[PDB]
Amino acid sequence: GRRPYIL
Amino acid sequence: NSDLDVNTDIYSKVLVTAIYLALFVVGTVGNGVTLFTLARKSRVDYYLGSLALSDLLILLFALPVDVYNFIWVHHPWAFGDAGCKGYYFLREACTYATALNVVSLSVELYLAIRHPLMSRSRTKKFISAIWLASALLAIPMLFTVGLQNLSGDGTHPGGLVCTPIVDTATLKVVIQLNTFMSFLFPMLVASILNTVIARRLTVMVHPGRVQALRRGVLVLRAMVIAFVVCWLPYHVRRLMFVYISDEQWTTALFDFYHYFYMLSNALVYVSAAINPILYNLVSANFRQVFLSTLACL
Repeated sequence: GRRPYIL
Repeated sequence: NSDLDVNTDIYSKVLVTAIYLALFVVGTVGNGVTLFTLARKSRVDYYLGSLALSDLLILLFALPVDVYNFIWVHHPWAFGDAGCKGYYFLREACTYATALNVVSLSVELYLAIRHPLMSRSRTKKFISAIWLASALLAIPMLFTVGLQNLSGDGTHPGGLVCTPIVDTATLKVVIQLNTFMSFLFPMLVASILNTVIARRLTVMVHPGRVQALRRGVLVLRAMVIAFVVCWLPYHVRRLMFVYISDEQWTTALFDFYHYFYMLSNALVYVSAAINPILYNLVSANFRQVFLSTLACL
């Protein structure tokens, strides 16, 4: 549904 | 852009923040005083100083940016493209330098325990070489991360986030590069070396050098196990970030990814703060001069 953008 | 929001509870934010600040003061004071006395003081002192610098860079220039723009405010990123890239570059260069310093210390100790060169000039040259190589291996991050407007229309300034700007494949390549080169391989070598160093110490020990040697062995092994334990959840997360398919990602995995982020980074700072305290726990005169330097403050 949604994916993280912070690495 | 409510799609960029996260639901990490406030108490977790405050807790993790407090931990980050504790590790901040402990690490900065510890490594700062460490560099102070080490400069005021011997072959291993250059490696230890290199480690202290490596930790101080993260504690001073990575910790505030992290506690601000990663756990407290997730969007928008307020440091620009240069800050975005320079941040990750600094982190990578630091972890590489730390790993190489550990392995190098393992080699130095093994040679100092198997036959009981490397002049001051040559040693400093080698440290400079380590730093340069570390900086070189950190280059891909300058081409990996960047700024992207992840808002609905890509126009809202609040959706300006610091995210990897390269595809999944390349991200896999660079993350694998970091994981293999800065963790698995070097800590494997250092673990083998430490393993041999231990038994070599036991066979050598059967006047005052052997005690300092034992001290060095325990300290080194402690640094290795600390490096492995602390940097383990860190590299798992980065692999978790990329290898999981976009369809498999749920809200649970999202929030959990953020809490795992908090934990992993907390341990990362725990390492940088744990470097100097191990030098004090051996009850050497380093602790005496540590209290001596800490007093005049």
